[PDB]
Amino acid sequence: MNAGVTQTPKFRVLKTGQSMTLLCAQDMNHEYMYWYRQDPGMGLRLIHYSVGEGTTAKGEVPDGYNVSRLKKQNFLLGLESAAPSQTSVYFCASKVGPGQHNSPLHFGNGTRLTVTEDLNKVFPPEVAVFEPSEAEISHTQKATLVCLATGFYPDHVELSWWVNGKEVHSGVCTDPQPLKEQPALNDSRYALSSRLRVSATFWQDPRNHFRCQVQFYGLSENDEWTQDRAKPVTQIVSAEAWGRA
Amino acid sequence: AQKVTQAQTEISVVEKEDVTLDCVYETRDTAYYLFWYKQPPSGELVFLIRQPWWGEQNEISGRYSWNFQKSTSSFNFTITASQVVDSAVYFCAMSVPSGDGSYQFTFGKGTKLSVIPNIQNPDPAVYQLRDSKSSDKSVCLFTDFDSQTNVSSDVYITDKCVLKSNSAVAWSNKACANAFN
Amino acid sequence: VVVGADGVGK
Amino acid sequence: IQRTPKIQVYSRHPAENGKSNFLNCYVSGFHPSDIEVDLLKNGERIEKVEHSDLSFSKDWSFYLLYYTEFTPTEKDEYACRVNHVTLSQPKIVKWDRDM
Amino acid sequence: GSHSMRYFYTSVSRPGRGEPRFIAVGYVDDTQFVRFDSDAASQRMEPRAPWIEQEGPEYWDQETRNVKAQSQTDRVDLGTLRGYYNQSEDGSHTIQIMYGCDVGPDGRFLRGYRQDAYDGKDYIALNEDLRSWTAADMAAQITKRKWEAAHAAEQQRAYLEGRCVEWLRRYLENGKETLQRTDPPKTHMTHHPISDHEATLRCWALGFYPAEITLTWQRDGEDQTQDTELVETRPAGDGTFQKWAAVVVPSGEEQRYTCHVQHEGLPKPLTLRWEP
Repeated sequence: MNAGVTQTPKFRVLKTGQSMTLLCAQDMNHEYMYWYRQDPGMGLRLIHYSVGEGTTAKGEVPDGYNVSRLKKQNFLLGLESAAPSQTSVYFCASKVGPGQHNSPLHFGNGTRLTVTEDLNKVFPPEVAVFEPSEAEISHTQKATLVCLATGFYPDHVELSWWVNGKEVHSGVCTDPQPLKEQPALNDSRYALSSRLRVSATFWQDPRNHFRCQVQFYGLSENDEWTQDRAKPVTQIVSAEAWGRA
Repeated sequence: AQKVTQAQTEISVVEKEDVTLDCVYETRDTAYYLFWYKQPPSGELVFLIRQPWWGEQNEISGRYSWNFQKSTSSFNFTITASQVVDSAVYFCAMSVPSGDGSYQFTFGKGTKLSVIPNIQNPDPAVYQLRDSKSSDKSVCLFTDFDSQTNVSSDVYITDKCVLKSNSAVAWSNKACANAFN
Repeated sequence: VVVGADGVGK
Repeated sequence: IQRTPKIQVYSRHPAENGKSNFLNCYVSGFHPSDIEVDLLKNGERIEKVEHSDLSFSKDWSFYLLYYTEFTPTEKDEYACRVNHVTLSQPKIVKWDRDM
Repeated sequence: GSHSMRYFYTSVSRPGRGEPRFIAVGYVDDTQFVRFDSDAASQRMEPRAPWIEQEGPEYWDQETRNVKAQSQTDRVDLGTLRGYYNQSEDGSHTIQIMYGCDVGPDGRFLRGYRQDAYDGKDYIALNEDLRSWTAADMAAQITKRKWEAAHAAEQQRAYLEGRCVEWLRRYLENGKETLQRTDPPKTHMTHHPISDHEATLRCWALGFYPAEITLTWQRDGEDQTQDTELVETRPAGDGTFQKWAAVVVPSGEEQRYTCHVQHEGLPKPLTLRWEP
């Protein structure tokens, strides 16, 4: 089988006027490769593209990006100097070429880049597990645990419930995107809620451990850091509750 | 003139129902291909189907059906027996030969589909949950509510989240009841 | 006028 | 398989001496398309030679027409010199109006 | 009466010398009207007949981009087929693509064609039903399967029954003053003694359009093909065509031989007889 269109990183946060290269690689032996961005209300604007080894060429939104295609396999998207305008979701893509014109675009996973004026607005989440209502349990004979991540920026988190040591999925519900704690602010921080519903008899058993777990993607080690609160690095923040009669 | 237009931004239907997502393309090129892509909340972009210009009016592929009408320059997408799974953003697109002979894409802006479940026994209720770390902090859980119902100062109130049961959460820092209204 | 290009080659 | 070129040499108009006209060399029935074709004046290459766009016949054999303005002189002996991978050496064929 | 439109694509590989050479040529009946050469500075489809010149620049854009698109396919195709035939990439090879349609006196569709050839031998052909494909050898049997699965035939047919005729009809009207007009054969006869007992008669036909013509010999009124000879019809370079027929006769028996010329633009057939 084939990976398709593989791109890294999944997540990145830069200070204004820093630089990064988004890497894309495709194992399908495609001739055409593309870098798109996707922003609310603007769908998919193409940045640069390439019809073969050694042949970059501008798209509808090139300014502030440059690219390389040294090899057929890979297509590099460079931000030489990063602007808050460039906070976006970046999507690599490929297409087989003239052997098959009818070929569609194969997209990648996509990078979620946040460019900010200052890395002191970066904050890890605070995570708390709230226990089921006694009301719920003698009404529906089931028990909803809520988890709440608050006060994190950027909006780069992955939430997972863990019961007695194993990630679960049955009974889990998590907001599609993190909401803004202050929607009028471009630098606003974020919350995510999630829910894990279980038969009350499972929650009332104090042999069962529940853990809400939030993977936060923040500063790399290479970022400098001159404040008294901890470097907001990529890290996990958890919250835990035991079962209760 | 290269344009694809999805005049629908937001559209919702109840599960176990037909829904059609409209798409209007505009080109003077005569050898064009039309595509649809699904973007789940997951974010990835998945190929669903391709229409060639020469191709026939209806194509079928499981629960999926499309209607190509050159006269109407339309390529409207239909799902039968809609499942909550369907819920996603749906992009229409068109490829035409660019100057070097390579086929290149124009995408529509996309259309947000919400497939909301059918609650047979709506048992609306509101609950107070205690933080486990005795931080005296708390959240309100509105659940088992009607798929119709869909409401939202200093009181953060999430989206609906479909588990089958509905579920919105609300919290603040100083009223579970008045909330949600 | 010419055919559209072959949607799939040989 | 390689097909060798057929060559005809003739004028656009019945040839009269001292009269504006066009010399033509038709090479056809040859494969592949990489052919080399000069018009000659008393055995010397003419420099102002054009040619039709490459095409082929039912049997896939390619055909080309080489022409150049000329005024026949009762004197000057014209030919066509074709060179193609099927030929051990250039083929000269002399123009023959009285045909 | 019956007319045609035909396109002729020719793609030659030049290994190391750079991208393959592509050439496209369009004909209505025996009259070319468009062309394209990858090596030409132009980089656009170019007019070759007066009556196409009046097509706006949106015609020339679409024709340029479509034909460039095929040129790129032809490039990949050359490498695929070199693959299929397990040939070394030293050698130069050739894909030719012919297609187009015929219309009737009535203007309606009669026939379509799409045929390709590797190294100047039938590779794959679209059948007359425009729904099925004939493969010349095992390499084309792969291409066939692919094209059967992709419904490629439906793409050809949609063109051949569709835009091919739509546009043949515009061409034939737009430029009716050259394409639907006939130029009759202007004919004479030539005599070269070959031996002291045998001589040659040559029947000429000049500046005729279109290129279909039937030259024939009789002897005291009766058809004769023994000791007769036809030349390939050849272009004059001015849109007309030339052809001759020779017969070898015994010396002093020339008057018994007559030449018969039949062509579209002749109410009756013409008849010639050597005149010293």
